[PDB]
Amino acid sequence: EIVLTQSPATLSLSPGERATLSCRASQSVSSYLAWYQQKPGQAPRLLIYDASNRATGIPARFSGSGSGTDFTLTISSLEPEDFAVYYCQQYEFFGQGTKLEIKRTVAAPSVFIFPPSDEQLKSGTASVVCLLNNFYPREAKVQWKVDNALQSGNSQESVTEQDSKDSTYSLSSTLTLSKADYEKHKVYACEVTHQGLSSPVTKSFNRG
Amino acid sequence: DIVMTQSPSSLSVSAGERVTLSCKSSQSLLNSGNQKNYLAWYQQKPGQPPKLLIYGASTRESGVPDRFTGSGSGTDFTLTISSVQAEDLAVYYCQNDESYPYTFGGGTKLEIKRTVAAPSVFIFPPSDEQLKSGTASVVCLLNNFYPREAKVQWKVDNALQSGNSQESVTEQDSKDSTYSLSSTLTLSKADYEKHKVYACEVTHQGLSSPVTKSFNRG
Amino acid sequence: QVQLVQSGAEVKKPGASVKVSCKASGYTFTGYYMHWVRQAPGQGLEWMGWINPNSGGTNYAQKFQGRVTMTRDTSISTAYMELSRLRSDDTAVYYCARGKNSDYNWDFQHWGQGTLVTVSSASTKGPSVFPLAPSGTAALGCLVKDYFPEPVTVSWNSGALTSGVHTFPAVLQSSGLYSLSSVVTVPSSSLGTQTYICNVNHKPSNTKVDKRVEPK
Amino acid sequence: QVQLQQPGAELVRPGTSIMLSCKTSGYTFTSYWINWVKQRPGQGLEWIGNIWPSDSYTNYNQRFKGKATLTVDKSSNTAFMQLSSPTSEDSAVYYCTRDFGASYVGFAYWGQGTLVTVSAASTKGPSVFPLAPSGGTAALGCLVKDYFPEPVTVSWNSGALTSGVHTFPAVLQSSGLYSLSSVVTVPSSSLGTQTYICNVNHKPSNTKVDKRVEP
Ligand SMILES: [N+]
Ligand SMILES: [N+]
Ligand SMILES: [N+]
Ligand SMILES: [N+]
Ligand SMILES: [N+]
Ligand SMILES: [N+]
Ligand code: NA
Repeated sequence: EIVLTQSPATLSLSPGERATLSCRASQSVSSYLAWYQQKPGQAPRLLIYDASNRATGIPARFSGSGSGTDFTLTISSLEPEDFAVYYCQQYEFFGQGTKLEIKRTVAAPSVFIFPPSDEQLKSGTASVVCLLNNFYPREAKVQWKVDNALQSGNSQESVTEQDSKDSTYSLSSTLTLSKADYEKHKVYACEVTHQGLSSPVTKSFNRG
Repeated sequence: DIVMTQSPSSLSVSAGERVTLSCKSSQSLLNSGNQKNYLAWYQQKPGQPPKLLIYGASTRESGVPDRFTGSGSGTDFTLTISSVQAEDLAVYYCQNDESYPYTFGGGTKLEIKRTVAAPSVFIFPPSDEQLKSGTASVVCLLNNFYPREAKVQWKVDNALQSGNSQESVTEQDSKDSTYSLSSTLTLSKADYEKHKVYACEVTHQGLSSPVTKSFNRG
Repeated sequence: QVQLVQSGAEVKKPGASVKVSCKASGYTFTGYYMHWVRQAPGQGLEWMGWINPNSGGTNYAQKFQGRVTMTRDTSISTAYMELSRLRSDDTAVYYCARGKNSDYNWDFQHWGQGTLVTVSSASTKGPSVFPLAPSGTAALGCLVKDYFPEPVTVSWNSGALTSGVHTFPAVLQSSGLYSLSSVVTVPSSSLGTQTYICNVNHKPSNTKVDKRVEPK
Repeated sequence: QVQLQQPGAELVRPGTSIMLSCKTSGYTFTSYWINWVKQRPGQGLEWIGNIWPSDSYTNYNQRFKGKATLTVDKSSNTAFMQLSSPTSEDSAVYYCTRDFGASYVGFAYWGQGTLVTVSAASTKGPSVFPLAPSGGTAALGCLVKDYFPEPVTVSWNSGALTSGVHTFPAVLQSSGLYSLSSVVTVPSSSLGTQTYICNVNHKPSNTKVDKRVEP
């Protein structure tokens, strides 16, 4: 089996800049390597074939080179529609893929917390939402603490795709408890850590 | 869950007749994408694992005779046997193969009706090798008879026995469709040697009057 | 131009079978092989096998050997992908793909739109809508919890409100049912004079909910 | 050709798990689903679960409350089953069967089944006694008395005699031990000439007996 390793996992660049993506194979391949572009919800699109030949209707800014075990894809000057995921393929094997992301100045998250609704508590369940709003970069750590007890397993978070105006992100984190166990405690906190924050931020509420 | 239903559970039929087994399903076993009824019929003969007879609700497995045919769709399925044979004796099972958990129907036992056949009765005294151990087993054999209903009674010196004999019956034979029964009277060596006459009285529809086999010893 | 039209999204239960079609047009169906590729959610592309529309001969990846069956009906330029004994692993979008030409037979120049096959034993259920009460600008939202299948749409005041909204993608809970939340930031002065309503619609179960979100 | 070999029987004590095996041959072990099916003697069929040997992916019937676990050994092409905290409820035949095929329907190949007895009673080999005959046609047989657990297999003259044989189902005696009889009808004219031998094998006690039945 041939393994195709792409690097980096996420490439953050600004429009107009030059992007260079790499794909390495486990064994020598000569030049039987293809590249593909895929946007969310859409089917792949062939960009390069034979490692360096542009496919049908591909702009000149796309190009690839390499042989044997080292291959590269290069966009000479990125443009808005170029930000997407890129895969390399060799015979029956595909690469893990590289996500091309828009870079921008650091943006700190606006942190808000929502206690359970009353209607939900009547039914024996309690959900607590913690919103990180319009921040950048993507990476963020969210930890729940009930009466200073670090929680685990009972939360799940969801992140939005990059906003098409401020290139920002938004993340939700929902902590799900039973009404019983939610009443056994009082202080429900949401500790956030992000590069745009000099110190970690913790938002909380009482009356559990 | 999908529950598979087979009713009735038993059918008595003569060889050469036409038999129809029914199988109902809670939810449709038809897969619209490929239009296969994910249903299977199985034939399990005595002492054997289930054998795949029909698959896809209508397709026969390799080697299955031409007299077996399946039909139906969705929730109602049927297995038909035109001209039943003695070898067809078995229990037939329905199987939902559409989605987990795979479930089976209750199954339908197929009995073979046959002309009456009187049993051939035999008796066996206890061996001396057994007696030296301290127990005596008297055996009575009914060989190749039909129907299955048969009354056997032990008499020791003319005294009827109750609650010391155990019967076992064979599943009807695949060729002649007869039964075979064995009755075993277990006694203590001491009690066995206290009496002389041991008899086995058999009453069966094929006998104008009861037959009896006996012996004198012990 | 070449067209590869695939069948529609399927939802199957574990242990079932799915069959995806791929109708070709714009070229000679028997002149080129047809490949099948799938893509689990959040995952990359995974090659499954190919078929020879002339011979009917196939070749599958070891991973799917004994699990998949590929066939073609040349009369209708259609290729088929059948995957049996479905697992939760088999939730993915399934594409059909064709090479550029005989010289570059593995450079998939043509992809079908894809067929999403979802493997789940959950019953079709509607969502429970719960408010997220707000407490210069103020953030409020709705919690859309426990619904199946996946497509849920959320509006605010029937499309009248669209700025500042953030309807997050859905998350699959341990119960096999989905949940998400839709929030929006508004001026605090609006909380005292303006009303906000979540407009949830779960077409499968035909559930259409309208919930008011008022300050606590 | 395809083949699924299961042990004849297994005796399991309450408080110890059942441990079944299924040695496979005749096809690519890692290309077919294997299923386990349960059948109490005289009752119906119940689907336990299945396993994809290539990566051991398992699906289970929920009626077994998670008591069952399926595994394989790809080096030996063997599929295993295990059942924890067993009770008398679990005494039954457990079949090992393979799927017909990807595009097919049902279970094509079955093992002969392992008869599991969940019990704290100990193993005991049988005592084979003769049922001597006493022209026309004569009857004779053997008495396989007092053994545990089930089953026992019986053959005559090492398989050379099969016409007219009847081996009756085993009965549970009041002693807690099983007992059966195997019988065959023969031409009385052959009694003096031919020699007849019972072949009794009780694998759980590693007992194999041969007894020459004589007048
Ligand atoms: N290639
Ligand atoms: N794309
Ligand atoms: N090819
Ligand atoms: N069970
Ligand atoms: N395993
Ligand atoms: N097969
Ligand atoms: Na107000």
